[PDB]
Amino acid sequence: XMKXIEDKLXEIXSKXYHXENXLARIKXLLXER
Amino acid sequence: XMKXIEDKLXEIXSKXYHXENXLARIKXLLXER
Amino acid sequence: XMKXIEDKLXEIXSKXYHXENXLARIKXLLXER
Amino acid sequence: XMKXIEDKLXEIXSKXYHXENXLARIKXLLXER
Repeated sequence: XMKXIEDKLXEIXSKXYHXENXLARIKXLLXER
Repeated sequence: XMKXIEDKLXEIXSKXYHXENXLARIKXLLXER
Repeated sequence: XMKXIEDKLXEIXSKXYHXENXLARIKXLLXER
Repeated sequence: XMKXIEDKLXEIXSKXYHXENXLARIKXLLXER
């Protein structure tokens, strides 16, 4: 239930790291700080 | 309701695959492991 | 409250379109189907 | 609890800015409006 939802919201806030590592991919393609 | 929210959180954790396939796009542009 | 959360989960499932339009950016950089 | 979830959904709708700034990276690689 409640603590299912909050601990999926755990996973998403891992996928929004995997967002950071998107950018750090893009900043590879750019060599940008 | 509760089980609406948990099964949107189903969809998001599909969109955060569609994140994986972003990266696997970027790693196309880079030919990187 | 409940119907705050479900209608943020509205917004996210708009941001995960704005994911589609990431890819359709990347597929610009690639000219890929 | 409820107001934990709504204020993670705060963070996500920050990560879906950090989506905008993905695109504004991609539009760097493209020089596109």
